Amino acid sequence: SEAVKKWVNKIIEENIIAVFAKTECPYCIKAISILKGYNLNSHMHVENIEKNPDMANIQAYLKELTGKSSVPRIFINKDVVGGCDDLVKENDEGKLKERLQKLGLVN
Repeated sequence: SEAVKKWVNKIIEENIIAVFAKTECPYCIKAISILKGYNLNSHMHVENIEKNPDMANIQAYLKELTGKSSVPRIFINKDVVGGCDDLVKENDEGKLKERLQKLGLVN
C-alpha cells in the first residue's frame, strides 16, 4: 500500500516530534510524558495506530523504517530515535537535549 506509507510519511514529515503509540501502553505513556516534559507539545503528534484498520500495515512500515514493529516508535525531525528505551538512553546521556537544541526547541 502506497496509501499507508504516504499516511505514515505525512505524520513523520509534518510534525517535528512524531510518536506512534497504542491504547493503554505504559511505555508509550512514559515516552510521551518524557517528551512533554521538554515542553514539546506544540511540535508533537501522537498517533494511536491500534485504533486504525491498518495497524499491521503501519507496524510493518515502521519496522521497514526503524528495525522494529513495536510501539512506541519515535521520530524527531524525521530521524529515528526508536522506542521508549532508546529515548531513556538519549535523555540520560544528553543526546536528546542536544537533538532538541539543534532544532531550537529547547534553549
